[PDB]
Amino acid sequence: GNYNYLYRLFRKSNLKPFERDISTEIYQAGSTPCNGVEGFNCYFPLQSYG
Amino acid sequence: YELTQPPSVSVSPGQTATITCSGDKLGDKYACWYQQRPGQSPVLVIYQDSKRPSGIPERFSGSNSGNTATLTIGGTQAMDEAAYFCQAWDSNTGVFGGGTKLTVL
Amino acid sequence: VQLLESGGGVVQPGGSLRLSCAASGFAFTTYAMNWVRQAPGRGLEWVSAISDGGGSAYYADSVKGRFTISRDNSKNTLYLQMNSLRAEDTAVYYCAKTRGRGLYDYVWGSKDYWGQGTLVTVSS
Amino acid sequence: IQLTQSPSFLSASVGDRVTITCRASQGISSDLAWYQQKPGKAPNLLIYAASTLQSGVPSRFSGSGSGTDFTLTISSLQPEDFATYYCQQLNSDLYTFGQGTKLEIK
Amino acid sequence: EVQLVESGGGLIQPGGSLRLSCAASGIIVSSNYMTWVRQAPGKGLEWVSVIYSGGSTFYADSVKGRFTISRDKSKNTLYLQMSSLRAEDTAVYYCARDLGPYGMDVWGQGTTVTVS
Amino acid sequence: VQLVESGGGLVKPGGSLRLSCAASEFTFSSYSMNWVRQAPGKGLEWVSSISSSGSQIYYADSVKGRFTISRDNAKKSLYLQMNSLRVEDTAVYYCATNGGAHSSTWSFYGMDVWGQGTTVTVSS
Amino acid sequence: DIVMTQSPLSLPVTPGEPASISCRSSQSLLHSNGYLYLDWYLQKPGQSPQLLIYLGSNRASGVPDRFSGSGSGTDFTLKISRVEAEDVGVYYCMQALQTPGTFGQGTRLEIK
Repeated sequence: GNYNYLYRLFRKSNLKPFERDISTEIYQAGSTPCNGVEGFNCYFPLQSYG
Repeated sequence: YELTQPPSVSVSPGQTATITCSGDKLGDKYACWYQQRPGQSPVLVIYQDSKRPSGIPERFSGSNSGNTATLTIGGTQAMDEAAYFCQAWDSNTGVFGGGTKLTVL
Repeated sequence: VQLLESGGGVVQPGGSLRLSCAASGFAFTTYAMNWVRQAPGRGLEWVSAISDGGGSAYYADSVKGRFTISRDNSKNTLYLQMNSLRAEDTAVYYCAKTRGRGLYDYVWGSKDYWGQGTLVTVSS
Repeated sequence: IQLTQSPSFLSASVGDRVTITCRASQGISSDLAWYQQKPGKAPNLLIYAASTLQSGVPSRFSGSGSGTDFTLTISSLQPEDFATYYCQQLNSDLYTFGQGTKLEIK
Repeated sequence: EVQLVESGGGLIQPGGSLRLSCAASGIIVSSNYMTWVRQAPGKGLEWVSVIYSGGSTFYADSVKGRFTISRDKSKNTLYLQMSSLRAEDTAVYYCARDLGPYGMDVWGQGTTVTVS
Repeated sequence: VQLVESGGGLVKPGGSLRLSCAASEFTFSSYSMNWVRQAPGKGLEWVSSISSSGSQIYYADSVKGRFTISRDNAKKSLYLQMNSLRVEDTAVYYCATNGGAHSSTWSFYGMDVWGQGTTVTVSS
Repeated sequence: DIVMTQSPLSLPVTPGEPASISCRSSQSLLHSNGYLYLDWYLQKPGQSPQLLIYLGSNRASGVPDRFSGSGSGTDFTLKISRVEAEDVGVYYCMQALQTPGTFGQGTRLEIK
């Protein structure tokens, strides 16, 4: 797996024509508060390509 | 880079004081001097090795040549009893001298 | 996920060495890394950690200046600079990745996956 | 893409080592999810990313394979370990499943 | 804790109209990938639709032109507009939450839809 | 300008602080700031420095990787992130303006306007 | 520095019995954001550790259900529901709050 290239799958906002996301936040997947901690309903925007 | 100042020197009131500052090829650089009276934030008294800031009496005379930076205080009075820090800039690095304490009797 | 640690062996008291943590099976591009040592029968003790893209070079006192770390974000490898090695660093060295990839998941904190470890012996 | 499980009807007694195979026709190498479905019930994740244990799944369930080959391995069967087992294409557009393998506590 | 509950299916004449509902507790529907999944009697699971967290929609080849997926942010609920119903639409449908590399982590109980 | 600092308090080694140095006027924008700490028993140490625009940031050798100087000319404030507060960081810190717009002109000036220092203490 | 002490130094416990391991921090490890930054590790004999308990009370992927953590502020306890023959080895705690990362000294759960 070449895990050098990634893709922001985890994001709620749709992007505007030519927009570049580069943030490293904890994607909240629901109402469960993430509070800067990775886990259930708390994943990460980027998804490494296999 | 280090600047070497004698730990302390003293003269009687009304005399002329002389405090030295040593550095490697220090006469090629700009040196600032500051006055720290005990319990007080320091005040700039000499910069650019020859010029005297606004608000300072002319008896604060400083000069630089070779490897020594010197400050001269003619007619020293009571409140010249203070810590004196020779300052210099080298490669964007603020490096302070040892700090010579001047004592008046 | 594999954490292959390379290098290591018998080095001279005061000599030099450099260690390689070749990682695979995961991103490593947004993950922090840790270096953990264990002298023989003396317990896991910390050494180092790095951020996602280097720059953040975090060291213990005993490795102040004497050790430095780096990563090859293109080739997905972790490195470890050594100088003037003393006898207290004779140990097996683990490179370990942080859990995770967000902030407040401290780059010097939880260590999810560990390697197999290589022995670094300082003697003559 | 076409996913094929092999074979459909499978039987073993308690304690046997089982290897349920979902074979990827093209080769995707990380996109598998193992779906166990009690007869007439709601499926559940077993192994996601084809090798990692999804949280709360008991440690008797394992997955292996990468690329074109993929397998489900159960180290020690239980009398309740009978179900219909699905494989799914992750990171896809149609989320293609397999036909389904019905393990039987026989 | 994370529960999906479904309603709206039932016996409906061929070609008729219908709608499903899927209330969600815990998960916000308006920011997660929700999918519709079908299971015909005597058959396995099969995909129907997905509506993206941004609001983009998707349906299967056997679904395009017939069904529509719809949502509500006020009630945190998922809907499926059911229309032009043929005999092959007789199945049980569940609502699941899509996380890409992570599998369908939560599921619904399912509702039986019959065509006659 | 007229300078006032804040933020110094009792913390234990390794803790976090965030000092400040607020300005009275908006002439703050024209001054390159310096952080200078004064030991309880010795004189002064240069800690860091920042340009008028804030794009020319330098640190002392003993403090890089720990502190993070930043400013806000529209907020007329100067900050100093204070992480891994460590055994010899107990001191009184002075915020002093240089006047020179960029690091290339710092040698032509001196630190003229000092605010009242803020006492920082680290101890167990 | 955060110097952490484990309690006790050894816990030889027969398999099938329950076991608790306690390690108390010198300082407070609570609420960097609202959690307890103490992590629990098991170094099984001859091989490398992996996480058992993170954030004081929670566990990582794939951990046996018998493990659980408890305690707040300075006192923290690991709770093994049923010791077995694969549980042998040293247990470590770590403070995950300040940069100097210190581990425990190592208490083995063994079979006596």
